[PDB]
Amino acid sequence: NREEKILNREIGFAIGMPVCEFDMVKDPEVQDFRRNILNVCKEAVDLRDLNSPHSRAMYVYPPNVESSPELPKHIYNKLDKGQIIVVIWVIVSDKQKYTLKINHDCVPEQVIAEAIRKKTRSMGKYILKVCGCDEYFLEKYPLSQYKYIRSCIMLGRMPNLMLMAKESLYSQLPMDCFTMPSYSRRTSTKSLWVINSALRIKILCATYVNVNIIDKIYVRTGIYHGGEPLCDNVNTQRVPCSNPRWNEWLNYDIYIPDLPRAARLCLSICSVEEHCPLAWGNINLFDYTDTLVSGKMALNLWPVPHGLEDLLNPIGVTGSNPNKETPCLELEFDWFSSVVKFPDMSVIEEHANWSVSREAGFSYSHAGLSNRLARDNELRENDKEQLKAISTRDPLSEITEQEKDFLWSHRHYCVTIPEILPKLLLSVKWNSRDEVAQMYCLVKDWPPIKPEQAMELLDCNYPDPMVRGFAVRCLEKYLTDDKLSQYLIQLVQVLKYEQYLDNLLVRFLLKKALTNQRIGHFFFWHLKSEMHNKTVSQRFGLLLESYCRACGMYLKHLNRQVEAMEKLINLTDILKQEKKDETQKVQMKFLVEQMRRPDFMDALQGFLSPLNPAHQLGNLRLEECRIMSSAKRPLWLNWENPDIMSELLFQNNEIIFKNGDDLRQDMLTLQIIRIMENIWQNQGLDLRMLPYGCLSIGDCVGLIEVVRNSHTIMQIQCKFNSHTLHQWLKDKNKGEIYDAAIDLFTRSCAGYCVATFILGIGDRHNSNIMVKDDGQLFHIDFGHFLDHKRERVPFVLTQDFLIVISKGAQECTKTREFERFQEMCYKAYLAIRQHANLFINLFSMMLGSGMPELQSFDDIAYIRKTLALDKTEQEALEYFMKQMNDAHHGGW
Ligand SMILES: Cc1nc(-c2cn3c(n2)-c2ccc(-c4cnn(C(C)(C)C(N)=O)c4)cc2OCC3)n(C(C)C)n1
Repeated sequence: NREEKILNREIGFAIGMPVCEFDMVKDPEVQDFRRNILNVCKEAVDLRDLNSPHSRAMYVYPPNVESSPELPKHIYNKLDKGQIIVVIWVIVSDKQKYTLKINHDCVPEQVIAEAIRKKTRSMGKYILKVCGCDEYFLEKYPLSQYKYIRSCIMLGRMPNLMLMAKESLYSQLPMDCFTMPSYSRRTSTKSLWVINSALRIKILCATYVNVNIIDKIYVRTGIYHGGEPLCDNVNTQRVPCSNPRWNEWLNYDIYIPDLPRAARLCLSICSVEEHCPLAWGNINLFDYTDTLVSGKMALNLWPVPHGLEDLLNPIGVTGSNPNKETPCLELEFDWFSSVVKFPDMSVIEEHANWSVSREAGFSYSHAGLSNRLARDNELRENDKEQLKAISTRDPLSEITEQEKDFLWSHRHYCVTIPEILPKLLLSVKWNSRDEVAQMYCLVKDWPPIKPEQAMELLDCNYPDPMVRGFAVRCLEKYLTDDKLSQYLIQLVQVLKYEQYLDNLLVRFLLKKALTNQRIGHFFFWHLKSEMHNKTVSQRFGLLLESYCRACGMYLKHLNRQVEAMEKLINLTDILKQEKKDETQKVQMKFLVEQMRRPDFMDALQGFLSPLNPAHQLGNLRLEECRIMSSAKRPLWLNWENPDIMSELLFQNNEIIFKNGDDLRQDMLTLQIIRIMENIWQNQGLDLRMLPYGCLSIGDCVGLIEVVRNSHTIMQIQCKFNSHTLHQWLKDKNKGEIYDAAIDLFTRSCAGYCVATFILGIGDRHNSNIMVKDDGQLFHIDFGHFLDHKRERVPFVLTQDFLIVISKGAQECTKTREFERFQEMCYKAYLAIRQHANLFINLFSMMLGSGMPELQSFDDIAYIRKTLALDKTEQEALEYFMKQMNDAHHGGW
């Protein structure tokens, strides 16, 4: 009706394209997704009104909590006999302060009781809010499990909480009525396993093949399961590019009933002997309804990515190019007088049971015919140790063919060491329906593994839907909202590897986004930021449509953020194309004049920070905004924090808006830094890092959190001697606090030395290392990582840094300060090595992004080198010291 049309305009504005463009899409998969996904929308809305208004408040303001209440011993020992000092504020008439000393693990209702006790000594109706931002303690966790409280304990800051009446929070949460949209109102058939025929596909002709007359041309093809070929590639005959017509049947060395569910056809047009791909494309051999492709098809192809010289691109995206003014290959598939469907699960289970029972009857001599057969008995405990050994290798370690036969033959024992599942899966003969059906039944009852281990099974090495479904069930059962937020970037990226629009992973992620608004906010922005990338914009736009339809009132707040970012994009675009040669003064006059237009001024003020939607951005402070000197001329922007107690957190929100460089690699490096820092703290290795906020919001457009009161090394030594840095630090921390500043500088140095060495970050210089007044050192600008150059040391500690560490001693390399510094590095390095699978998998999950430094598994191999995974641990230490000793010309 009329209200649906208004909502469609809002959704269209949020996602950057009109909803009517989805309505015109003819593809049945697209219209079925739009309709069928709505039961996730409904399920989520019903969880939110399950216990109103509390359930609604928990959705908008979910508890920001660590994944477990247990405190590292070094954190706990910062308390006074396990007790914490907190300040509770009450708004009365005027702000009244009440200081409490309570056990670190009282729940909020207890803290509120003690605050009222103290207040009445001055002679379930309240909640606690963090002073200065929109963060609440709505749930009965231990106080120290809230990240704000945990952070205060570690940083030695005083927690400041505000008492607030429940009803004054509930009052401001609009009830949203979710309405089902108008589109919600909507020869035989033979099993694949009965088709007794080999696979054959006809290449007819190519259109839109416009080239520089490049001469002889051919179509290369292959059948793939993930990246694994299921048979040899098959080429057409060569023809000249002026007449690209083949009409050639290609015969594949594979039996049709042996085609696995995720089988794909990968092809390309190649030039010729120097061969070179000109355009590529992949298609699912089964569609989303389990039907084998049939009839004729036109496939619009994709351009070759600069860097790839392979002739096929099977880890490239699957499906037709939306740009129809592109090389278009016409295909024809085999005809069978019948629709052919992948067999249902009951048929697969029957076949697996038949196979298992047959193999259990195999004689000794029969089992000897194949190393993939082993008799139940034979299993010795040395084979058991070898299985356990294999299960501890990292995801990029080669599994030899003999190892694969060995794993497959002992698949049933593997159930007792369930983390071996990823290696067992890469040992399956995916072109054998006998083996695959058995693997299906093993997966359906496989024991659960850790979410960090399950995430590997969603990357591009694991296309099978039963495998990915098991991975999703593991996340559903074990992944906390805290870790889902931590790994959300990767989980969004692996949506791109799903064969179909509707799948278990997207239903899981959408439901979490629609029941936790902190997850939903970044879900929205990660998807929105890629709506320019045409390999994913249909999938992501449809997903965003379904998010926007059910997220409730937050859609209106997102639209405030989208409009503000759009205005900043438009202004910076003008500056870089129409005024780029004018002086700063002139550009600044132009900028202030444009931001003072009333439509602009209103769009740029009074909205939530996309970096952290708990932070309200109030009125701009134009006198504090400025065009920075760095490359691409980013904007330094300053907003008032309108929170009634802003002075207790920060009174101004400073954000850098950068239009022109890709920020996705910085995003990923800052995420990894945070994970490393988390690993170190849990082990009681207190190395303070600074993973400041960074969010890509578009095509080379994004936001960066400003660390207030920090300076580059260069700013410092321009006010110079190699003692200037230490001298600056000592003057900032005179008295009894000098030692704490040296210690914080030493630990922060050790963390960044180790982190940047492991990741192969871009070379450090005195303009991309910064220091806070209190001694905390950190790095900025991570536009390069991994093997972008034989392993570099990006952070070489020059004399200035050693002088600080050694408290001003001339011979700083030969002090016990330096020795304890080295020990921190060694402990930090070995700690990350123990978690190498995590970091390898997090990188592998990002392979399908457009990030140029992260294109193949061999880019990730760099991490295998810096962590020395093929060495022993003591050999790994020795390797790290030599890299350090080489880079510094002595010391280590
Ligand atoms: C890819 C990338 N990343 C960054 C980046 C990332 N950060 C900062 N810049 C950043 C920059 C300045 C400041 C700052 C704070 N106070 N001051 C004042 C006191 C003005 C100073 N020293 O004169 C500067 C703080 C910062 O926070 C760290 C996060 N840049 C930039 C090159 C655009 N480019």
